[PDB]
Amino acid sequence: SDQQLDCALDLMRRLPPQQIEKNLSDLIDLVPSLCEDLLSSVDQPLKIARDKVVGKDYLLCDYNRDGDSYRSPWSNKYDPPLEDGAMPSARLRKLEVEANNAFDQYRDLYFEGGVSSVYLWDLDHGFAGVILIKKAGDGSKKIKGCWDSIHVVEVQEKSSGRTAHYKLTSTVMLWLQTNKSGSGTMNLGGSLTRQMEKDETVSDCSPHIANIGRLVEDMENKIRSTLNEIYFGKTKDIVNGLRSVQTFADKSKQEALKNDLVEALKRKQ
Amino acid sequence: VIRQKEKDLVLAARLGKALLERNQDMSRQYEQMHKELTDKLEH
Amino acid sequence: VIRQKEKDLVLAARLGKALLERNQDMSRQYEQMHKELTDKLE
Amino acid sequence: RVSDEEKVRIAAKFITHAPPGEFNEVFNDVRLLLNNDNLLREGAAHAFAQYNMDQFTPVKIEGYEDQVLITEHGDLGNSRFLDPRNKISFKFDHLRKEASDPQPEEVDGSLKSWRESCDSALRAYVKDHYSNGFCTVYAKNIDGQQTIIACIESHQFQPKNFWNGRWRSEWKFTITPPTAQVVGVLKIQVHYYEDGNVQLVSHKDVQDSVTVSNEAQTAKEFIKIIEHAENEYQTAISENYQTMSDTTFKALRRQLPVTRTKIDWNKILSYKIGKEMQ
Repeated sequence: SDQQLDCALDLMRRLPPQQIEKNLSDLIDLVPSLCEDLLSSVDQPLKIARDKVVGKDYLLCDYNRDGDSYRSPWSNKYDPPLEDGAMPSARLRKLEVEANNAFDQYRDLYFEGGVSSVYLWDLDHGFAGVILIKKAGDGSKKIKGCWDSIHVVEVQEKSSGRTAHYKLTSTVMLWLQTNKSGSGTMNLGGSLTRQMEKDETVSDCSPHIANIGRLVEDMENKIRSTLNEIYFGKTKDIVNGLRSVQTFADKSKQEALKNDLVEALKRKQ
Repeated sequence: VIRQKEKDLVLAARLGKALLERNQDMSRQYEQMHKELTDKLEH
Repeated sequence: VIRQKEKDLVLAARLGKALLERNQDMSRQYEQMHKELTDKLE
Repeated sequence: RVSDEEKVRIAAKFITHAPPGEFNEVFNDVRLLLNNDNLLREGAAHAFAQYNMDQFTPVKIEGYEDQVLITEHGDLGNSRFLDPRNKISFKFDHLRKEASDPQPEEVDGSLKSWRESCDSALRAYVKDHYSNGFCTVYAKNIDGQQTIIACIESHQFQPKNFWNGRWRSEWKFTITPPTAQVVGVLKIQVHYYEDGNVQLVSHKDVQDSVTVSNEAQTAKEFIKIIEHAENEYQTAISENYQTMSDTTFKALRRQLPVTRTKIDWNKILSYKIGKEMQ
């Protein structure tokens, strides 16, 4: 049933990014023996939890999925009440609380709201973390958007000397809508994923978390940019290439002179 | 064969892991050589 | 039973071989960096 | 465990949301998955009928070289859509994507004059603004009302360039002679997946009216309303794409912060910016 899995992933690849959760559950309802085989490479939105003791929010994924509970980084507690989970290193717990702090600053600077979370775990010669960012559109506004970001980062620290090897994998799951009069309703799905790795020197002024912050910042700038120009301009190009606004036989004139100049440019070769 | 490929495929994996550790020890000494070169750079 | 072991262990030994490719790229880039470290020393 | 009757709703859900130009691939990924061609045979056959009747599927007519469109508004049961052009009935295999039985449809006669009249004017319009467009006009005496259901469809299926797109357009030319409230819809679905995945789904609920003055006048006038709304809609869509870096995305994620600078991570981590002080 391995070909069945390949076609299943391609089906999710071509599936409409509006009902990712429901249709993923449906596809799992086909072959439930292949269920938690798909929940590793099928990108879907996030789940907002609620830290009761702190009064914050924290997102849900597999990295915080300790057993079947979730480690709330604002409290380092598990919900459902599992007092047998895998607590992170106390060292990494302090590094994680400052990580959550720095990314709250990051999130507030670019997203001006939204929910974020940064979990962490070990490595033999380093550590690794995940960065969840979920920005839903302004509910008051008509723009029904939902920015979703997941950043798999793996700090492969070298021997000593404080130089590292920062491996990072990201993912953006966009969502957009406008109920504008000129467009009626213009829905706009979309999703990206990239990888980047750099070896920035670690120091007392340049900790690991700062290097990760620069990488996440650059990565999201590239993804948002890349999206907006390449992919969205590509869609605009497709709509313009399908139907043209200019009347034909006028386009035959401009394309006529265009082919004339094609002959002119390829005439003096 | 179930058993014979168990022996040889896990053996190829064991030898592959041994070669992994060979390149690992190489890389260990490589970063040791790296830090030595940086020590000279420091001087 | 059989093909499970065949697929998983052939590609698993080749996953360790993927780590061999990884480690080979590690050694390659390390020696290139050694050349560059010597360049800075020069 | 899930029953078999729910698989029909599942396959229907996967076919009714298949992007244009990618139906066969959804079929392969559902044939090699549902494992019972009988269940998806009946259920998915109805789903195929839906997916091919709604999206104005391009069907080839081998006799007159026209490539007419199958619109939901015309049928006689066993894929017996009534081709308005050439007055021929036809069967069609939704999967083979090949029509059958070009029997010369003995149409009862509803609005055949309007059919080829507004069809002709729309053929001129399609040959003006649509590159690979296709026109089809359904004439019907629906529930005691004469109407023209002019449909427009254009598409580009380029799998080597990892994209698709199917401009679909319907115009219920409601032949309510004193006030033709020409209300239709222009739904668009565009997919692009080169090294990623992007889907554009839109539609404009066009609403316009005009008195059915004459036939040729309302034919080209129907084209006037059509050219108006379509030039308007395509242009407006392009400018929505123009004003997206600073408005829609800024609703989601700004390009740069409000301070118009990068982040001094060394500053935030080194000390608290003074957020404790207010």
